[PDB]
Amino acid sequence: TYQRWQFTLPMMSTLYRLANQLLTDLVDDNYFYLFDLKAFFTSKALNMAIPGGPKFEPLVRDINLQDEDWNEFNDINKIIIRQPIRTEYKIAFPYLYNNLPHHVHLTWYHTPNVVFIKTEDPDLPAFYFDPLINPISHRHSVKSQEPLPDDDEEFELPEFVEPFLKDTPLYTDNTANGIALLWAPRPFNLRSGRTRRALDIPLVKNWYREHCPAGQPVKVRV
Amino acid sequence: YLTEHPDPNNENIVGYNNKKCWPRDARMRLMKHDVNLGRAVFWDIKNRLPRSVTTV
Amino acid sequence: YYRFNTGPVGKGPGCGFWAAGWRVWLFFMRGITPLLERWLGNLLARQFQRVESHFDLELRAAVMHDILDMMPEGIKQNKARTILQHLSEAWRCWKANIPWKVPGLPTPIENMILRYVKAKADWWTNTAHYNRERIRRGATVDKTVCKKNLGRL
Amino acid sequence: MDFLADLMDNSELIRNVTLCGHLHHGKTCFVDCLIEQTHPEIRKRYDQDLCYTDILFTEQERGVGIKSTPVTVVLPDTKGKSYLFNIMDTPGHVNFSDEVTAGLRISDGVVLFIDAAEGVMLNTERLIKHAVQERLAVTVCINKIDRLILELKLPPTDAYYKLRHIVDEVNGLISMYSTDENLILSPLLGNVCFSSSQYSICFTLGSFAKIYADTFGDINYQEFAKRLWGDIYFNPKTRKFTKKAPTSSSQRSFVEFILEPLYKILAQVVGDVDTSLPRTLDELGIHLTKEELKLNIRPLLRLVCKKFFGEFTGFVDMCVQHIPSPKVGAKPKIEHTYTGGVDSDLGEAMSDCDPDGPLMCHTTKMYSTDDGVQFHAFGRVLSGTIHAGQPVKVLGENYTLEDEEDSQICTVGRLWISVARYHIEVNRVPAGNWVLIEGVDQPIVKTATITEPRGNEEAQIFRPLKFNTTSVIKIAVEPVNPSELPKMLDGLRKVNKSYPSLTTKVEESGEHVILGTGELYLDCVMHDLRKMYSEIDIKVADPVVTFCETVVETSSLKCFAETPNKKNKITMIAEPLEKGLAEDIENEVVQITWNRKKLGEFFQTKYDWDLLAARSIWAFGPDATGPNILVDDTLPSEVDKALLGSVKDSIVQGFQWGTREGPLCDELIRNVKFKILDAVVAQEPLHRGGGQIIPTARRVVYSAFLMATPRLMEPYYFVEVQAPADCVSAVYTVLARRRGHVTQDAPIPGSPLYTIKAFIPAIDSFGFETDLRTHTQGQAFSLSVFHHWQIVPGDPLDKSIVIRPLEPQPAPHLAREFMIKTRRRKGLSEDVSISK
Amino acid sequence: RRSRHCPYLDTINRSVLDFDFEKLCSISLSHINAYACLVCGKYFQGRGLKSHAYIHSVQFSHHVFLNLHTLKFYCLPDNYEIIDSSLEDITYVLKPTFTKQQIANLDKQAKLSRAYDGTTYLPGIVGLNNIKANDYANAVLQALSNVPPLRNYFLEEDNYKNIKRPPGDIMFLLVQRFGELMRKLWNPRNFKAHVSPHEMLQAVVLCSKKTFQITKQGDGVDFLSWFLNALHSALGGTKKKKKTIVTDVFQGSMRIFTKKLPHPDLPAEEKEQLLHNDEYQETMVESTFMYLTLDLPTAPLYKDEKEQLIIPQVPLFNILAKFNGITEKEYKTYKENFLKRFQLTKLPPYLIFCIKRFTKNNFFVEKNPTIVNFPITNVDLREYLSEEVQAVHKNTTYDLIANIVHDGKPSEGSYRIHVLHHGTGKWYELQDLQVTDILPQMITLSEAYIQIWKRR
Amino acid sequence: IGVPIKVLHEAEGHIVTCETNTGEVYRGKLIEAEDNMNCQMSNITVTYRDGRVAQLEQVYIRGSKIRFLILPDMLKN
Repeated sequence: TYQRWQFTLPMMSTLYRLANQLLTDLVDDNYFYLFDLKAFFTSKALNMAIPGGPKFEPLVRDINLQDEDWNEFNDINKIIIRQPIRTEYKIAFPYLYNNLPHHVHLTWYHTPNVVFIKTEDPDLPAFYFDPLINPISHRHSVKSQEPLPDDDEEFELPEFVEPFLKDTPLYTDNTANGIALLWAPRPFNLRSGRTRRALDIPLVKNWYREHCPAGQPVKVRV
Repeated sequence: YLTEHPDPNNENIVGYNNKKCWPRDARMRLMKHDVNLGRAVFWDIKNRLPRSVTTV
Repeated sequence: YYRFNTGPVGKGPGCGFWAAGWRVWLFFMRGITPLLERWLGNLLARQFQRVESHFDLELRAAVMHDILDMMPEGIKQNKARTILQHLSEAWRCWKANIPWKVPGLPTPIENMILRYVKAKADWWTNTAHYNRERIRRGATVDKTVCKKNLGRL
Repeated sequence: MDFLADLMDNSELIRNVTLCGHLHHGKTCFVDCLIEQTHPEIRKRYDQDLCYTDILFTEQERGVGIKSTPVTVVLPDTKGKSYLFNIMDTPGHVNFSDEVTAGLRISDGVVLFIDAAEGVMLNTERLIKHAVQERLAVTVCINKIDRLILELKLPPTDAYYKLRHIVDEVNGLISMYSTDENLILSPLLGNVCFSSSQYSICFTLGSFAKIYADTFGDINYQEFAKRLWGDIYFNPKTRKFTKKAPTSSSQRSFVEFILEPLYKILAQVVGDVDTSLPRTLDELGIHLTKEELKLNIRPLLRLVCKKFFGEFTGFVDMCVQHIPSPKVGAKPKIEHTYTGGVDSDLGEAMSDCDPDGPLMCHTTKMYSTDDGVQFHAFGRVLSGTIHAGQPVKVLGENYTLEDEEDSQICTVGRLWISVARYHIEVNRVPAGNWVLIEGVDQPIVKTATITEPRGNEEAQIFRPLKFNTTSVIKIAVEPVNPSELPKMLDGLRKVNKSYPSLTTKVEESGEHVILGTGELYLDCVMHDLRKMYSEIDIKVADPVVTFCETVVETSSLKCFAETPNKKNKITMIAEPLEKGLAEDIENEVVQITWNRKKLGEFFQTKYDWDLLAARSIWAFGPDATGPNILVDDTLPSEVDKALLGSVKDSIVQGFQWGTREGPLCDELIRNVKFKILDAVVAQEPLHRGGGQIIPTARRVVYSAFLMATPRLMEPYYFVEVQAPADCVSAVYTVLARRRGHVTQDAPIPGSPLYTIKAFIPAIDSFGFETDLRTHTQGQAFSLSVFHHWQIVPGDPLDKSIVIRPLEPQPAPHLAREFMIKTRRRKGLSEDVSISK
Repeated sequence: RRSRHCPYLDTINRSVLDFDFEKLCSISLSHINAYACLVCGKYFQGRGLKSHAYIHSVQFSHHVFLNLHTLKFYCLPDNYEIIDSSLEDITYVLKPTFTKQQIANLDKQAKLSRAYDGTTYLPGIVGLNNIKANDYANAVLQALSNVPPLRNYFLEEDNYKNIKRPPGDIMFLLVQRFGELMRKLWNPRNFKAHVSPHEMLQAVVLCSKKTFQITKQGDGVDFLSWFLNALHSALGGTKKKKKTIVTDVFQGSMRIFTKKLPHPDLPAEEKEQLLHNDEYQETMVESTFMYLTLDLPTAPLYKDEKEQLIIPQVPLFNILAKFNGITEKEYKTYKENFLKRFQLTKLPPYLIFCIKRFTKNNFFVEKNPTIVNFPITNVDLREYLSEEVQAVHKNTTYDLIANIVHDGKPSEGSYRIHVLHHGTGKWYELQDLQVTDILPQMITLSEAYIQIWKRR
Repeated sequence: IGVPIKVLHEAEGHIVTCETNTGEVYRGKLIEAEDNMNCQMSNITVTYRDGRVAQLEQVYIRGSKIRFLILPDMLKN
C-alpha cells in the first residue's frame, strides 16, 4: 500500500541536511507577516492590493464605495495626513483604516520570535553558549538580599537519593540533529505520517510564498 | 423647514441628488448646512406651487 | 531558471526542474480529460430567444389540452380547432382593450378563457417591461425584439 | 462536582488571583493546561492549543486575547487539599492591559508571568509597577522554560544564570516600585514558579523536592527546597548543601538536581526515539504505550512532561503560600478600593468578610450574552450573599450621598458564578467570591457597586476605576445611512459598557468620537461593534490624537471678567507650571483633600514654593489630578477674602470647566499655574449670581492662556521595539521616517534579540508598528504605550501659511494647522479670537 | 417658592417640543438621568453641577431644566430642581394620567378639546405625522388607536404594569412604549397635532425583528397581524390570564369543518374510494381567526359596459357569504383540492375585515381595483354564520368604525383612512390635511385596504 | 499518603470537632492539620467528660491522645 511511513529522527536529520538547498531558512511565521493567505484574502476582498500582492478584479462594481461625495466630516479640509495610509495599514487593521470593510478576513497578529540557533559545526557541543547570544552580567553580588539557608547544620540527604537522571549523557550526538528538526518546515517537522502523491508536492510553493526574491528584474516580480 | 419637517437623525443628506459625472473635489459639497438649505428651498418651492396643477 | 542560474551556474539554458510545470500540466490534463472522454464516447456511440416563446407555447398548449380533455374529441372534432380562433380573438380583444362577449360560448368556457387571458396579460406585461428595462439599461437587443418590445410598450 | 459549590462556602479556601502576561499566548497556554488538568474531558489538539481563555472569536482568529476571561476551578495541592482557584486571565497587549486594570480590583493577588527567553518586557514592567501601586501580592512565573532548554539550547549553567538574572531584574523592579519588606522573591522564598506552559511542565523547588521524595527516600521536601533553590552548592562527600562550594567542578544545587534532569529528559525525547528508549523511560519511572511512542516529537514530549511532572501542584502550593484568602486579604482591598474608609461600620464589617452581614458587591467587568442583546455584570462580592431574585440597589461609579437618584433598584436573576464550564446553575454566592450578576446591567455602565436595598442607608460605592494607560487615539463614527442611526448608537452603548478603556463622547459637532489607547484596541472595538453590537455598516474617519494646550511664558497682562450683576470683576494671570510638577501631581502624589499644612510642607520642601502661595486655595484641575493647578493668590489685604470663601466653589467649578475645555481646540490643558490675582465683588448675595462666575471664570482662563505663550502638546508614546541585532540600525531608520527619537537601546541578556526604547509622537505613531514589521520583512516587533505629553513645535495662534489639503506641513507650522483643524472638527469657531 | 422665584422659568418657554423623539442624552448618549433643557430644548444625561447638564446650563444660560423622570425644572441654575405648576402643560402632555372618570370626559369627544397650540385633539384619530416609508403601519396603528377602548387600555398604566416583563424579551418594553405614545397622542394635554413616530417606528422595528420596518413600505395586513401578535404576547404568557386582553378583544372562533376532498385528477372511482376512506370527511378546524380575511372576486379582464374602466363592485353580502360561500369552498393550492368548509362560530365584538386586494400572480403582484361597495349600517353576518348564536350576539348591528384604503400604484403607493369617534360618530378622515370629512364621498369606490367595526 | 490523613488535611480551615481519648471534645476551626493527625486550632470550645465547657484561644492536640474527629459534610462531595 505504501501509504504510511514510520521513520526515525536521524533520517529526518539527514534528509533535512540534503534538502536545505530547496528549503528556505525561515522558521517563524512572522516572516509571512502580510503574505499569509488571510492577508491576500482581505486584499482581494477590497480594491486595494499590497505592493507585494497581486491585483484583482473586484467582486462587485462597488460604486457606493468608489467615489463618495464630500460630507461634513469626510471633508479632506479637516482630515490631517501625517503619513500616507498605505495598503499595509488597511490590510493590517481592516476594521479600522477601511470605511465599510464588509466581507473581509482576519489576519494573525503576531507569533513569539523563534529564538533558535542553527548548528554550525557538528563536533562542537550542542548545549554551548553561542557567541551570537548576548552575554549576561556575571555580577559577583556579595550582598545577600536573597534568603540563605543554614551553614552545615541541616539538609541531611540520603546517599541513595541520586539527582534523578544520572549516568546518562546530558549532551549526545543526536541532540543537535533533533533540536534542529524540531524547528523544520512542515514536511520535516513530522516524525512519521502518511504519504502524498508525486504530483501534489509543490516544491516551488515555498518560494513565491516568501516576501520577494530580492534583486530580481521586473518580469520576475510580475 | 425644521418645524415643518424635523431632521433629528440628520437624514436629509441620505438621499440627496448630485452629479456623479464631475470629479469628487468639485461635484457637490454635501455639508449639513448646505443640504439643509437645499431641502428648505425645495420645500418652499413645492409649497408655493399647488400639488394639483403641477408638481416638483 | 532565475534560481538555477542564481550564482556560479551559467545564465544559459541549463536548467532542470521540470516537476514544477509537470504537475501543472498533469492537473490541467486531469481537468480536461472528462471532455475528451465524453466526446470520444459520443463518437463511439450511434447518436453522434425562446423563454418568452416557451412560456407562450406552454400556455397555449396547456389550454388546448385542457379544452380537448373537456371537449369530447371522440365525438366533435372540427369545432375544437375553431375554438383556438376564439383564443386568439380573446387575446387580441385583451390587446385592443375592447369589450369581448361571446354569448354562444358556454359560461365555464368563458371562465377558462378569462383565466387564460389574465395569465397571458400578466406574463406579457411582465416580459414587456423587463425587456424595456433590459434595452434601456444597455443590454444588446435585436431589431425584431426591439420592435416587439416597442409595440408591447 | 458539588464540591465546587461546597468549597465556595469556606471563605478561607478561596484564592482570588489575576494573571498577567508578556503576550496573551503564554498566559492562556497556562490557563488551558490548568483547565485540562482540572477537566479531563477537554484535551488540547496536537495541531493547536485549545486556548479556553479566548472566548471571543476575534481573539481566536487574530491570535491575541481580547477580553479577560475569569475562569478557573478547584485545584489540588501536594501538601494541601483542593482550593477553589478563580483566575482572571488577562490579555498580553500594552493597550489591552487596560482591561487587566479591571482585574486589579477583581482580586488582591497578581501571578505575574515572564517569558524565560524573552525576559522582562515593557508590558510586564508596567503591570508589575501597577500591581505594586495597587497593593497586591506578586508571585512570578518563569514562562516558556522550554525555550531556554530547546529553542536556545543554552548550557544548563548558563540557563540557570539567565533565570537568576531575570529573577534579580524582577526583584529590582519590584523594590524600585514598592519599599515593602515582602518584595523578596525567590524559589527559596516561594515567589517564583518555573512553568513553561508548554508540554505541561510546571514546578517549583518544593515540587521538585516532593518528586524526589516520591521517587525514593523520605527527605523532607521543605528543607530540600529551601536548600536546592539557590546557588548554595552541593557536596557529595559531605552529601549536603555546602555554601562554601567545596567541590571544584560541581554545579549549583538547582543546576545539578533540578535543571539537569529536565535537560536530560528533553535531550532524550527530542534527540531520538532510541535516546528516549524504554530503558530511559523505566529509569525515569514511566511506561508509555506504543501508541504514545508513535506520536510526533512535540506530542511525545508533551505527554512525557505532563506525566512526569504531576498536575501543576507546585503552582497551587506557591499560590496558597503567598496569595491570601479573601478573609485575610479583604482588609487591604477595603482600605484601597473603598472611598468610604475602612473605619466605617459597614466598611469594618466588609473588612471581616462576613457573609451574613450587609451585601456589598462591586461589579466592574461587563460580559455580553451569546445573543448579545443583554449583558451581565461580573464583580466580586466583598460582603453579603447575593440571591437569585433578590432586589438590590446598584449605585453607579458616579453615585454619591448628595443625590440618591444616581442609583437604581433592580432584580438579580441567575448568577452563573461558575465560569469554567460557563454554566448558570449557581443560585446564591457567598461573600468574597466573584458573581456574574444578571439583570442589573442596564442601570450601570461600568465599575458600579450593588448593595442591599434597605439593610444599609449610608453605604457608598467604591472608588472609581483608574487606569495606567490614557486613551489618546480618537476616531469618529458615522452610519452609512442615517436612517438607522439609533441602532448603531445602541451598539455604541454596548461598546461603552463592554470596554472600560473605550470612551464614547457625543461631540458638539454631531460626531460620535471613540477614544482608545492603541490602534489594535480601536480595531477590535470596531470589529466588535460591527459584528456583534451593531450589525449596521459604519463609516469612520482617519485616526486622530487628542491634543493638549500648554504654556511656556508668563502672561503679559492681567485678564479680568466682570459678572453681569453690578459689574463684579475678577482679574487673574496665568503662568506656566514649575518643571516636573505635572507628572508629580498626575501621579496622585498630592491630593487637594490633603491638609493645608502637609501640602505647604510638601511644596516648600520639594518645589520650594512660597508658604503663602501654598496656603492659597488650590484647585489642581478636575478631581485634584489635573496638571493645570489653580492657586488663589488674592492679597489678604483686600476685603474679598470673605467673598472668595463665599465664591471658592464657583471659582473651582469655573477652573475645572476651563481645564476640561480650553480656548484652543477646547481640549484638555495641562501644566498651567493659574494664579487668581484678585476679585472685586459686592458682598450682597443677590449680586453673587452662581451662573455669572463660571462663564466669567472660563473667559478669564481663555484670556490668560492667550495672554501667556500658548503651545500645542502631543502624546509621545513609549515603544519597546524588540528586534534582531542586524535590523537594529534599520529599526532606527524607521524612527527616522516617523519623526521618532531613540531613548535607549540594549541587547537582551541571554537572548540574541535586542530591545530599543523609543519615544514616537502619536501623530506619526499610527501604523508605526506596521511600518517597522514590514520594513524589517516580518522580523522586528513593536509595542507602543502612551508615555508623556510633549510640547509640539510652532505656535497654535501664530499666523502661518495654510497647509495643502493633502501634504504634510513643515515642523514650525504643525501647531497652527493642528489647532485650526481641531477647532473646526470639534464644531467650534475655527479662527482664534484674542478678544474672545 | 424657589421653584418659581427664578425669572428664568418664565424666560424658559416651550419653543420646541422634542419629547416625541426618543429620550436620550445629547452629549452622553445615555438614557439614565437624562434631564431636558427647559429653555434650550436639549436632553443631556449630566447633572446640575460638574457634568453635561451643568455645562449646558452655564452655556445656554437656561437656569431651568426639567428632570428625567419627575420633570422638575431647575429652580436654581445648579442648586435645586423644583418645577413650577404654572407651565405644567408640558408636564401633563408628557404624563398621560387620565383615569376612568377622566376617560369618561375623554370619551365625551363632543366637547371642543382644543390643544395647547389651538389644534384639534381628535381622540384616537389625531393626524399625527407618519414616516415617509411604511406609512401603512402608521395608518394601521392610528386606526387601532382610534378605538376608545384602545386608548382606555393604554391609559391604564397600572393595569399594563401589572403584567411582569421578562428580562430576556424586549417585546414588553416596546409594547409599553408604544402604548404610552398612543395614550399621549390621545390625551387632551398634547400640544402639537403632528406627533413624530420615530420612537414608535424604532420600537416596532426592534420588537418585530425588523419585520414591517419603517425603512420600506410594509403591507397593511401583515403589519396589523404582527402588531396584534405582539400585543397578545405582551399581555399573554406564563400568567394565569392566558387570554390576552388585546387577543381576547378580537379573538373570534371559526368552526371550519375542513374536508380533505380528493384531488381533481382523481377519477370517479378514486373519489368513491377516498369517500369510503373518509378522506373528504369534514374536520373542525377551530381556527382562531383574529381578523377576518375576505377576498374580492376576480378582476374584469375585459371591460364590457365602459371600455375605459369597468368596476365590478362587490356587494357587502360577499363578506356575509362566509356562512355558506366559504363553507362551500373546495379549493387549495396543493395537489389535493382541499374543501375549507369554513364556518365562523363565535364572532368577536371587534370585526377586522381585510380585503387583501393585493395578490401575487405568476409574474407580479397586482391589486384588484374593484370597489368595496360596503354600506356603513347594521350587519347580519353573525346571525347567518350561526343562527343560534344570535341570542349570544344580541348586538349584531356593527358599524364600520374605521376604513383604510390604499391608493396609487402597487409599487409607489400610499394609504388614507377615515375613522368615526365612538358615540359621537364624526366619521372624519384621519388624513392630516383632510382632518374633517364626514360624508363618504365615494369612500367605498376606492379599494378599501381594511375595515374595522365594533359590535356595539 | 493515606485517604483518611488526606481527608483530614483537606478538612483544615473549616469547623470540625474532635473527641480525644480522655473524653474532652474540642470543636473549632482546624488551622493546621499534620500528617500524624496532630491538629492545631484557634478559638476552639472544649467540653470535658464531667460537663464543664470552656473556650481556648489557641490549642494544639496530638493524635496519640485523640479518639475520633468529625468534619463537615462539604468534604463528602
